[PDB]
Amino acid sequence: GHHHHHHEFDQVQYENTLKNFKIREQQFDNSWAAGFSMAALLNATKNTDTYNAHDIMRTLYPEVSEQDLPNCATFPNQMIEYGKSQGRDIHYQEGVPSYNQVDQLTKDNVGIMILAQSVSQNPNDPHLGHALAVVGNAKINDQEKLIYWNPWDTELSIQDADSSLLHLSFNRDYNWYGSMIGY
Amino acid sequence: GSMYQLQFINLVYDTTKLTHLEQTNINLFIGNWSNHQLQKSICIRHGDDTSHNQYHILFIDTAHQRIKFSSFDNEEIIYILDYDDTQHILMQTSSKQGIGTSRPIVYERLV
Repeated sequence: GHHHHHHEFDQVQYENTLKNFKIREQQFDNSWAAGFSMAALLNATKNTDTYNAHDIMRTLYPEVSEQDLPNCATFPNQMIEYGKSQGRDIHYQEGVPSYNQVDQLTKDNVGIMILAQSVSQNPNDPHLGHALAVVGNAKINDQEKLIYWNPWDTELSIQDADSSLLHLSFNRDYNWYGSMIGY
Repeated sequence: GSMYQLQFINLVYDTTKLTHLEQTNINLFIGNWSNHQLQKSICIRHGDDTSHNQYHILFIDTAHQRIKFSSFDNEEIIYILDYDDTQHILMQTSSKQGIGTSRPIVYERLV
């Protein structure tokens, strides 16, 4: 159980989010995170609603059965090639983008996809990769923040701009190790 | 009025090679479990060298009450099971080499 509450005491002094961004679909039992993220970013920057995770994934995996498609994840090179195919000059940048860079990209209506990886605790403990969407940035209580969307969710999330540690829903932690910029 | 899909999960591990905490941890997941929205159900058992629907344990995570495993016939899919309470566990999938992990899916006890 969990309820929504008010957050009266925060002081949002500045907020800058990607024009036209809207959560339209949610990721459940599939590995299509990158497709969810790219779909939301391209829907925002192209100002449309025609992109969706399933159709992106199908384009990336044209020969996979419908039954096996949910289990297909995305390689970095597919994220780049797919973006290019939609008229976006995608570039990878290692690490967390600065607040100032996010602010500039967002005002320029350029989308950023987060590439995240969990932290292994043993050689037999395989780290897991995930993909998310940057939505923009804000100054809240005098602190610089980035705003992002985990496909698992129906709401947005807030990240300290000076941290790579993403505290996702269901108490899962991933590190933001780089970004695909250009959507 | 509608059928579910049932995935049989026969975990193979040498009870002999585990700490007691590890054993308690794995045992949390043995049982029959369902998700009503997906109409999916899982039947998790400790199998053996001779079972079908065999799955290999990759890691037992006692700190988070969790196990990671893969099917003998597809190493590119990693399953992650987390324990919530005696009536609920969470199953997530991910790929071995790619980027993208599923939402944890709630399965509640049945049978």
